[PDB]
Amino acid sequence: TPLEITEL
Amino acid sequence: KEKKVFISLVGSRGLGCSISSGPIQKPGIFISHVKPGSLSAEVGLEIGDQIVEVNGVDFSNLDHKEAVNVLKSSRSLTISIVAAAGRELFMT
Repeated sequence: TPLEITEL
Repeated sequence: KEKKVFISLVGSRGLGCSISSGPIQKPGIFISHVKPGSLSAEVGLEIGDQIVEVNGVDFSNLDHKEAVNVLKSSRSLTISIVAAAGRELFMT
């Protein structure tokens, strides 16, 4: 499954 | 190739880049899609990259939340990124 991502 | 990047909020907008976490074989802070005009693009950021340092804090095995936290805490901080450090993982 895709890895977690965050918006900066 | 260890690359250097300095992010500073000279105006009133974020850096313009995102971050992702790697697998167990190579866990760390990766770089996600970025917006144009922001600091991220101005420094030469993009998907694949991998931050290995931030204001002295080693991002070699830094937690995901930790990366976003420190980056959120200080608007202007020097981040050391290494090209391919993340692209290797992205290549799934």
